[PDB]
Amino acid sequence: VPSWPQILGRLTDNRDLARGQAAWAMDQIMTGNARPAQIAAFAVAMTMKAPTADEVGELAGVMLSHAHPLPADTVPDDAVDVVGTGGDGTVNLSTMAAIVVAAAGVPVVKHGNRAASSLSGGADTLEALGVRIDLGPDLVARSLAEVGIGFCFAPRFHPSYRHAAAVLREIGVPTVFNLLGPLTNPARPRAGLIGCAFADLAEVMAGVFAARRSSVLVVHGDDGLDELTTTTTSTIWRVAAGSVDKLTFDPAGFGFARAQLDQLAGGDAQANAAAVRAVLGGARGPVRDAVVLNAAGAIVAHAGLSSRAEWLPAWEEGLRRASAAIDTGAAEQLLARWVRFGRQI
Amino acid sequence: VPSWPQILGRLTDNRDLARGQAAWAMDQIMTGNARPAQIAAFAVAMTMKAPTADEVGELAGVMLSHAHPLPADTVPDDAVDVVGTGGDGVNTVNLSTMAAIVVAAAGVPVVKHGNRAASSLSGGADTLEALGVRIDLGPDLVARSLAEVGIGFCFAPRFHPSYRHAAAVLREIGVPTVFNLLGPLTNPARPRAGLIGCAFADLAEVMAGVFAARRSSVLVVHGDDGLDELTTTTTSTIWRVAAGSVDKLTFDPAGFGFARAQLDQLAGGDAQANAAAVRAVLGGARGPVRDAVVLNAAGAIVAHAGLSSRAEWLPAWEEGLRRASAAIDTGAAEQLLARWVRFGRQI
Ligand SMILES: O=P(O)(O)OC[C@H]1O[C@H](OP(=O)(O)OP(=O)(O)O)[C@H](O)[C@@H]1O
Ligand SMILES: [Mg+2]
Ligand SMILES: [Mg+2]
Ligand SMILES: [Mg+2]
Ligand SMILES: [Mg+2]
Repeated sequence: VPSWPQILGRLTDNRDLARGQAAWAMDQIMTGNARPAQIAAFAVAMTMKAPTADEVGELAGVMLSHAHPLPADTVPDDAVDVVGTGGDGTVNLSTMAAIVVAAAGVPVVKHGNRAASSLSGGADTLEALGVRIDLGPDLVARSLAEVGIGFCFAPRFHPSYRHAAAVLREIGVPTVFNLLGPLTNPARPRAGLIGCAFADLAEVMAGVFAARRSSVLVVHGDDGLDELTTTTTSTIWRVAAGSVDKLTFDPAGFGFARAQLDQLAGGDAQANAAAVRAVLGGARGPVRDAVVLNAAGAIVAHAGLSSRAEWLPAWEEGLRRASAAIDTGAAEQLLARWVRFGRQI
Repeated sequence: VPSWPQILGRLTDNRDLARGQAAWAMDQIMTGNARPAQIAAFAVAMTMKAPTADEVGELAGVMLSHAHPLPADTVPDDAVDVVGTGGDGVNTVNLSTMAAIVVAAAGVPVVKHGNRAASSLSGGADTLEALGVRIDLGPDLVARSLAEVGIGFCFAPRFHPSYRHAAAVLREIGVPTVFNLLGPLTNPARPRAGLIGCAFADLAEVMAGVFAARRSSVLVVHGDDGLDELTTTTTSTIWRVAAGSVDKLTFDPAGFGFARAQLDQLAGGDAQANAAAVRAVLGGARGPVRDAVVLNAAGAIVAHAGLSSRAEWLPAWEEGLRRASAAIDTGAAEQLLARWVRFGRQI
């Protein structure tokens, strides 16, 4: 009933897939039953034909059903993710924002890869900071228990994605597959701060999150950043109670001086490492501001699990707690505790 | 300057390529420097972004410039081709191939380009091969076939060996792309006229565009029933290409007295079955198959007339129908096929 020619032909006719087809196509790829030419066609055609939440949801689902889980009852019910799609065109604001959030006591489980794969970045910079990025399910859990944060290395948790990843490296261009990182976190946290460079596709990511009933803020800086920016306003899709809701967000309302795009910027892994140490050590400046802002974001999303949570006080509490996790040195200390953890195994 | 991410990114942005990019891409493909994923992505991306005449011409041109030519001065200025894209999803009898033989028998030089089937049960080359005709001849001997029989057959895999890299890849995706247009645009003998079949109603105008740029006299045809031939079951759309301009027409056989046929009457089988249908028609069997053969054959004869400006549409069709029918009725077509087989076995 399903088949590659059927599905590819339907995509090249500019038609949404029937429900199930996207899933079948991803399952073919996962099971190794997909020629690298079919993977490539699907990936491009799914992109040029504007992909829908259901379709993206089916891809992420199938991927997740082949992924290694974390052991039962080790992921707190209120964990969050802090991550972006990448393809921005930075300093690793997410990485820092994630450390600050965990430091404030919100459990964080992150998903990522090394740069230029379809499943997000940040592992390089984490590796340059001394953190062990590729641990199995059991140790990611133990890290989340002992440290307050764990990192799920995509190759480790999605070994069947191998093929799709190789193919996508060669076409060397953004596709619908670049949305899968935030959506295929093996630990399935119910909250998060999710950045997206591709503005059209943010609302699609948001809808996938709505269907999971997650409490998530998908964020797009109106300067094109895959984070909440301080260059200008941002667009936020507030995902709550299964509903999506598009908003405009201006950090001026909380006293954030406008910064230039090129101050939140210019980062290879060894440099990004140094920016983290600078900033976690108290270096004031536009990078700190944007880390503080995005961390508050994740903490607001965490508050949104409560369902009695109000938007503006949630942001103040968020800004307050992230500021304090930095200024107390709890964040710097958490990073250190994270590195030590990785050495004591 | 140019790269796969540059070119693939532009296409995915739903943007027309810059001049030279399509050519660079096709040239990477032809020389073996393109990865399978790059090829598939390009072909699919180029299809979903409506491709332009310039783009398809650059693909076709790179291909031609890598193909094996026929020798100097062996192709008449007025040679015609009779060939389609294939991929109509109907396994009809081989209309183009039967048309080609009739046309050569009317005294119009035919240099046909061809291939085995990709989806149907028997392609032109398959059916020709089943008849005793040699499909695998090289350039020199294709030239000699044309001189001695009046017809030559250029087997695409033989003249376009560097297409091998794109062939396997495109087969694997199993869906038609812009690449499915190249066969009829890459006849290595570069004849200036033809009747060119297109299975895809939405890409047929682009093919006409490519032919218009070369200043060929060509009718690009699509049956409104989906045939990559002139049909007899209904009307056909014709992009007439002449003096560098394209001109869209609708064509109705009823006007030249043709009864409406049913698609299943034009249906065919494997290479042996399709070879028996050619023998039946060239033998004088009246009926719908013959009807469609005569019709297309006139079609090509009209494209041939169109090499000369001041040829008029109606009298050229009428003259075309007389000559196609006569070619069959006098035994001339049936004899040329025999001479053609004889020629193969005598080298
Ligand atoms: O496999 P398909 O996609 O169905 O295509 C069937 C055939 O039609 C095309 O050529 P040609 O113009 O010689 O067609 P003919 O069979 O009508 O002679 C193509 O080269 C195939 O041989
Ligand atoms: Mg990020
Ligand atoms: Mg970023
Ligand atoms: Mg044909
Ligand atoms: Mg046909």
